[PDB]
Amino acid sequence: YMTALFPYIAFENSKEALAYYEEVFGATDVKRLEVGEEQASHFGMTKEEAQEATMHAEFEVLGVKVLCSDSFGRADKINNGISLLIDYDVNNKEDADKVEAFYEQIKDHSSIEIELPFADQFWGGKMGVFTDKYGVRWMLHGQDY
Amino acid sequence: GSHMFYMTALFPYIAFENSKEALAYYEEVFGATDVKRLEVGEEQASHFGMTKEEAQEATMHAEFEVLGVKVLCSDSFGRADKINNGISLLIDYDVNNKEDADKVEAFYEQIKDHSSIEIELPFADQFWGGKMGVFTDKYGVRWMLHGQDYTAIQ
Repeated sequence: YMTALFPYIAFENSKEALAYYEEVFGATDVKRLEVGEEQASHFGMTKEEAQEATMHAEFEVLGVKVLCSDSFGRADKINNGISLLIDYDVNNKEDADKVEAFYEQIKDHSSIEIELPFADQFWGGKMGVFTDKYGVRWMLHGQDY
Repeated sequence: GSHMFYMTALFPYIAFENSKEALAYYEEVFGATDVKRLEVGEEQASHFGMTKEEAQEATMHAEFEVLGVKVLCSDSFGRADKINNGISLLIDYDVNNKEDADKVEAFYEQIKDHSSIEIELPFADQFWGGKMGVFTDKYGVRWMLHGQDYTAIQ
C-alpha cells in the first residue's frame, strides 16, 4: 500500500487555527487554499469574508500532516470522540528531541488543558494527553521497540 | 552494527461506547484486518467499577486496519464525547498505482449499498483530476476516500 490516513479537521476559522498551531504547536509547512474572490457568492459570502475563509488547508506538527477546512456551518463542533495520537520511537533520537522541545513549549501554555502530563510510564515508554483551545485532544505516545 | 528505528506517525484514536461490537462491525462491513483487542483483565475489573462479565466485554485498547491504514480505539467508559464529524478520516491513495486503486475501488463497491453507510458524496472522478468520495458509518465516523493524480495538468 501507498495509502495513508490523515485526520481532516473542520474549524470555525482555519486561518485563525493555522496561526495558532503555527505559534503554539510550532506547526510548519502550512498551505492554505482561501476561498477565491469570485467563488465568494457561491459559498454565500462577501468578497471580504471570502479572504478570511479556507477551502482546504494542511499543516505539519512534529513531522506529521494534519488536514483542515472551514466548517462553513455544515460540520459538528470539534470534540474528543476522535483524538489525534502521535506515536514515535523513543530510540529515534532526532524525533525524541523534537517531541521533548514541543512538550516543553506546550505544557504551561494558557490555551492547553493538560489531561495527563507527558511522562515515562511504569510499563515502558512515555505518554501524555492534552486538549487544545479548539477542542482537539492530542495524545503523545513514545514507544521502545 | 545496526539500529532499526521507527518513523513518527499520526493515528486517530476513536472512543467507542463499545469497541468490541465496533471492531466486529469494521471487520465485516469494512473488511478490516489485523484486529488486536486488549480487554479489561479479570482482576482489573475492580478498578473500572464492573464485574467479570462486563470486563470481558470491555476494551482498554484496540487497533484495526482498513485499506492498509491503522485506526486505534478504545471504550469511552464515562469519559469521551459522542463521535461526530468534527474530525473526519481521510484515506489518500495514488490513482496511478494499479494495485491500490483496485483495492480502494473494491472496498467502495462493497460498502455503498450497505444499510449502515450514509453516502454524502458518491465516490467519483473530480473535475480537476483524481477521485473523491465521503460517507458516514453507523458509529458516526465520517470517512473520505481521496485518490490523487500526480500528472502535471500543465
